[PDB]
Amino acid sequence: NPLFSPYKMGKFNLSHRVVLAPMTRCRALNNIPQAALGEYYEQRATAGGFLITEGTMISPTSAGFPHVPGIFTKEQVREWKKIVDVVHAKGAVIFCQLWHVGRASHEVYQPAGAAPISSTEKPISNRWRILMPDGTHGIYPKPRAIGTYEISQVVEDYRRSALNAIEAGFDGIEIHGAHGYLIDQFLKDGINDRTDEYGGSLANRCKFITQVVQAVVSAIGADRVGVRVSPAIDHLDAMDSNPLSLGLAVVERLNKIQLHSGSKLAYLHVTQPRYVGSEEEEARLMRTLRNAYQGTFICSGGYTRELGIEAVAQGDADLVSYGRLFISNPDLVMRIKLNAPLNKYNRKTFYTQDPVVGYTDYPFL
Ligand SMILES: NC(=O)C1=CN([C@@H]2O[C@H](COP(=O)(O)OP(=O)(O)OC[C@H]3O[C@@H](n4cnc5c(N)ncnc54)[C@H](OP(=O)(O)O)[C@@H]3O)[C@@H](O)[C@H]2O)CCC1
Ligand SMILES: NC(=O)C1=CN([C@@H]2O[C@H](COP(=O)(O)OP(=O)(O)OC[C@H]3O[C@@H](n4cnc5c(N)ncnc54)[C@H](OP(=O)(O)O)[C@@H]3O)[C@@H](O)[C@H]2O)CCC1
Ligand SMILES: Cc1cc2nc3c(=O)[nH]c(=O)nc-3n(C[C@H](O)[C@H](O)[C@H](O)COP(=O)(O)O)c2cc1C
Repeated sequence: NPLFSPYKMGKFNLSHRVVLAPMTRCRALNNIPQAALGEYYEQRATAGGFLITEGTMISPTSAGFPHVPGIFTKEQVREWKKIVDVVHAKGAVIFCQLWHVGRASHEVYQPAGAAPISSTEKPISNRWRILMPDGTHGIYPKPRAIGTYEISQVVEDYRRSALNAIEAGFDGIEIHGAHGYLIDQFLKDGINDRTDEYGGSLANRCKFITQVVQAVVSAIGADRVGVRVSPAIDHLDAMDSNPLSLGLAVVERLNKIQLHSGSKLAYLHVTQPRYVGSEEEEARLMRTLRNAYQGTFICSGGYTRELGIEAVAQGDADLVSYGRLFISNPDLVMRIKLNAPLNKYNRKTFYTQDPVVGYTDYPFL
């Protein structure tokens, strides 16, 4: 089973290639990491396995889900340290995903009920609704378009949060540049209607992600920085007219950062769409991004045991991250190794607040 051949991801000797994908679960009440998160990540940690946390706030304006953890305060750092410690005690590597939602927010999630920020004033359409704190679904509002100075202050929020993650003991951070969130609102030409230096051409649309990655690289070192993108995922009305071209343009900037800095990033992590031909066209897009990128490639999106084995065997990825199956299978790594049955997951408790129910009570083998 090639998922169980070891992989050297920079300094890290991973014993297998099954990665915990970042998953928002909304148990970090009032944005403070809770003891429940420690139990949840501990359950999933394995010796030599790699875990990526749920998206974590970089500032007070960065959230668009309830009870998502932050890492922008020293209080949040103290609580994250306890979780990192239990994960490291099991021999796992753990990165903190840094997440800003941009326009995918609501007055209820913003300080003083202010408008969310974006590259544009265009809102997400009414075909998508936002989960509210009371469990109902609400309307995405019109965001405020930010200027070049405010962009630099958002970049500084990423930098400070990356420093805080390292203070908490994380092995590194992942930049969430996917799924229609802030960075993707600058990348995708279906959203970014700017006429300044952050809009228009591929180079201008890639400016923001380049600036974010450069700032965190210069703060903590390229080896402790991964980057996640999703050029062909259309979530939250975030489409590009040419996803393969956009993806390659991002890869070009990442390769250039590495050459200029003198060091490789930890990895490029790409989520692909899954449609139920499209599967071959999408596989060729993924393989082309992998081939173009100078370093470690993590694939994600709809992977199963069989598809993960194929991705590694065929050279299409170095590591394979799993989301939904890892929600319901704390021992997913072992189940994949043994080709054991998998527990069904309960979508109704993906984003609820109970510290146990639908969170840590899915059974082991
Ligand atoms: N912070 C973030 O970055 C967030 C990322 N998210 C991403 O947003 C997108 C939309 O998420 P979703 O929960 O609204 O939809 P999705 O998980 O893709 O499934 C939509 C329907 O298609 C079903 N589906 C069963 N397999 C498949 C399959 N391979 N492919 C796409 N659909 C499938 C799927 O069945 P499940 O209940 O999950 O079994 C579901 O009923 C996804 O790409 C998701 O990964 C969630 C929100 C937080
Ligand atoms: N061990 C598992 O089953 C796992 C499922 N997983 C996912 O967990 C989620 C929860 O499962 P669910 O029962 O709540 O939803 P679903 O799998 O879509 O099936 C709903 C009902 O339709 C039934 N069903 C099933 N396949 C059919 C069919 N081809 N035609 C018609 N009816 C069908 C199915 O019967 P089974 O329990 O599978 O025997 C079930 O009663 C699903 O998204 C599932 O994809 C994770 C992987 C392992
Ligand atoms: C409940 C849930 C929450 C998620 N939260 C995040 C998130 O915080 N950050 C992110 O980059 N992706 C997030 N994702 C996307 C997953 O990381 C991953 O790409 C997707 O689940 C992989 O597909 P799979 O579920 O078929 O393995 C989330 C997915 C789900 C289902």
